[PDB]
Parts: sequence; C-alpha cells; structure tokens
Amino acid sequence: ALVLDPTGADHHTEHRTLREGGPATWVDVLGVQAWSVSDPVLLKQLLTSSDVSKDARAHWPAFGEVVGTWPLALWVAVENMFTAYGPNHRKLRRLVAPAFSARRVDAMRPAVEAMVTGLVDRLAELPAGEPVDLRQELAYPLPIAVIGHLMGVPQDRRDGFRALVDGVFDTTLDQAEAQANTARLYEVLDQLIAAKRATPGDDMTSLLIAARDDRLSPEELRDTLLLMISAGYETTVNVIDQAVHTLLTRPDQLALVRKGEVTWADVVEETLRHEPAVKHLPLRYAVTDIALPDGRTIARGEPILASYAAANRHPDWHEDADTFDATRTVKEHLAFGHGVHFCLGAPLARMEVTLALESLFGRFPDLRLADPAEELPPVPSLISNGHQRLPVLLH
Ligand code: HEM
Ligand SMILES: c1ccc(-c2cnc[nH]2)cc1
Repeated sequence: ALVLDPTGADHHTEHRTLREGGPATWVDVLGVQAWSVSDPVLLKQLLTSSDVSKDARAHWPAFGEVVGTWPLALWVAVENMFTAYGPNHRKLRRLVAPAFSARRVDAMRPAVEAMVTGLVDRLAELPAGEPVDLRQELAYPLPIAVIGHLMGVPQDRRDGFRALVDGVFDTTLDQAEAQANTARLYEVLDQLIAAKRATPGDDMTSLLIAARDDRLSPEELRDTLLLMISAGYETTVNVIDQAVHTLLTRPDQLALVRKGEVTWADVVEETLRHEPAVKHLPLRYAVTDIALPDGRTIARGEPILASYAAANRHPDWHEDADTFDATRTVKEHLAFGHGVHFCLGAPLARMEVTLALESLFGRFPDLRLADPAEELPPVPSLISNGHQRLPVLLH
C-alpha cells in the first residue's frame, strides 16, 4: 500500500503520485489500508451508490479492532449524520438541515457581513508597516464568530474549542495523543450542553438538546454537536487562507476581479477546486463487492477514501487542471463532496469566504505578502489543506 504522509508536507506531489495509480490506489492512512479514489467520475458513482456506506458499525468488519488503535478513530466512531447510512442518515441530517437552508443563509447575510466588517475594521487599527498573520486575525476568527452565533456558543466558551478542533485534524498525533484530545473535546462539549440546558436560546444547540430531551440519543446529541462545532472552527479557515494566498501570488486573478471579468464567487469556486480545504475524506466502506475500471475489485467490507483534492485536478475533468483560473467555464469540483452527504455548511462557507474577500481587498487594495520569498509551510495534516501562517502587509 502507498503510505500517505501524515504531515501533509507536499500534497501537490501527492496528487500526482496517487493519480499515477489510475482511478484508484490501495493506500495506507495511519495504519489503515483503503482504496483512495481520485477519478471524479468513479468517485461520484461511489458517492451515490447504495453499495457504499459511511456506517462503519454496520458495514466495516474491522471497525471493532480498529477503533482502539487507529489515531483517526473519531472520524468513524461518532454517531451522527457523518457516519449514518440510508434512512438513518436522512433522519440525522434533516434535524440540522433547516439551519442551513437557502432562506436561512440569506437571512444571516447581514449578521455575517457585520462580523466581517468588524474583523476587517480591527485590521485597519493595527500598527501600519508591521506584518499581520491574516490566518490568525481574519481566517480563524470569522468562522468561529459565525458558528458561535448559529450554534449559540456562549462567548466565554468559544476559545476552549480552538486547540481541540485543531487536534481533530492533526494527523501527526499518535493513538494516545488523539484519544486525549478527543476526551478533552467531549468534556467541553458536555459542559456546553449543560450550560445550554440551563440557559437555552434561539439556536441549533438548544434545538438539538430539545430533540434529545424529548428521537436523539445522548451520543447522537454530543456527536452531532462535535461535528457542527468542529466544522465551523476549522476548514473554512483554509478556504479563506488559500483564496487570499492565491490572489496575493497570482495578481492576474485579482485584476480579473477588479476588471469585472470574474466575481468573488468565481474566485471562491476556483479556490475550492484548486486548493480545497479537505484533501481526503475518511471513510467509506463497500456494502458489497464493487468492480473497479481496471477489473480489480473493492471487496465487501474494504474501506474507500475519497481523495477530493487530487480528483479536482484530474486531467479528464479539467484542462490545465493544475493552473488556477477563475475564468473557467466549467467550475465543478468535489471540495464539498457529492450526493446525500454533500457538505451541509456549503452555502454558509461560500458566503463567509466571498464576503471576507470583498471586505478585505475592498479595504486594503494594496494588500500583499509580508515577504514573497518566504516559504509558508503547510498545516501538518493529511486532511487539512492550508498554510501554518499567512504574513501580510495591509498598506
Ligand atoms: C459553514 C461551515 C461548515 C459546516 C457547518 C459544515 C458542515 C458539514 C456537515 C454537517 C457535514 C456532514 C454531511 C452529511 O454527512 O450528511 C459536512 C460534510 C463535509 N464537509 Fe462541511 N461544513 C462546513 C464547511 C466545509 C468546508 C469549508 C469544506 C471544504 C471546502 C467542507 C467540506 C466537507 C466535506 C468534504 C464533507 C464530506 C462529504 C462526504 O461525505 O464525502 N465543509 N460538512
Ligand atoms: C469531523 C468530521 C467532519 C468535519 C467537517 C465537515 N465539514 C467541515 N469539517 C469536522 C470534523
């Protein structure tokens, strides 16, 4: 099996290495072997087939053995829509879906714009001439403010999730370290639940608690909250990171926006295709034997790893796929998945990034990297795709 680098040191080379194996390749993900699939046609078929599942408990025979030794166990051990199959998935997703409907996201625009303006205004107060780490001053705080408002996370409890959600995506942690991070996360989650139970509000956390106190099990409640909070605290940060970094390293693209040839939305869509926030998605399983394009077989019970980043650059899908081009007529990508599990937060994330870009470049037209010659290393993760820091000069 091809061993995927847990430190995510060079994902671009990784894309090529994986695609070198054809539509699918047997790989090793921190000790677990699975079929990495990067052919978008095949991936879309697998993602819409009744023969593929995200329910490890029901469809992965090795689950019982893996759960105690795999550092990424939390990704497949939770009990929420992320690990549900069929009717159970429809049920667990429908409970949260309402908060992310088209009408709801549109209704949140004013609040999100205000949050964006506040963070950008703050940047404007920073000492002129001194470098600013945009990842820490804008990319990270915006998604947190949005999810906090939507989920109803008390202000005094927001910082507590930061290091823990980071741990969820830290694929360099060993089993013991991952287990400790997970325990700490459930602890702050239980505390949040207790606080919201005592003082409910007009938010999703309160609605979920209400559903559990009515069905919804104790595990489904905390695990659904874990999913929603983690999704809001990480991932979007990387899209903002990548979009800004691209515009600062590819001036022609920013000029296209200023000329009115492409929109901020177009830039976000190309960023999602070219440098998606989630490179690989653990994990799926074959409910029955599945034939691969080369005659090989994904045996019943074997894992399937959706390799979205590599797939978004597949040469039969997009021409000159490795080049960032916001003018592309065909903008489809798999950054949010495909099918019933399609990212529930997609519309909100898209709005967050488009608004952030507009406000940021609108306020600082001379924004630029603090040091273009400085190499910005990637976040140490096989899953998350972002820079450890994004040093810029506002004026
Ligand atoms: C507003 C912030 C976000 C929220 C609340 C959110 C929420 C969710 C939820 C609830 C799911 C599970 C859906 C299901 O299994 O039915 C999900 C899945 C997913 N999300 Fe997000 N998400 C957010 C941002 C993002 C971003 C920025 C990306 C990457 C550009 C992303 C990528 C994905 C992917 C790849 C999946 C899995 C698709 C699959 O099942 O293969 N999400 N998200
Ligand atoms: C665990 C599983 C999924 C997620 C996620 C979904 N969308 C963004 N992050 C975060 C933690």
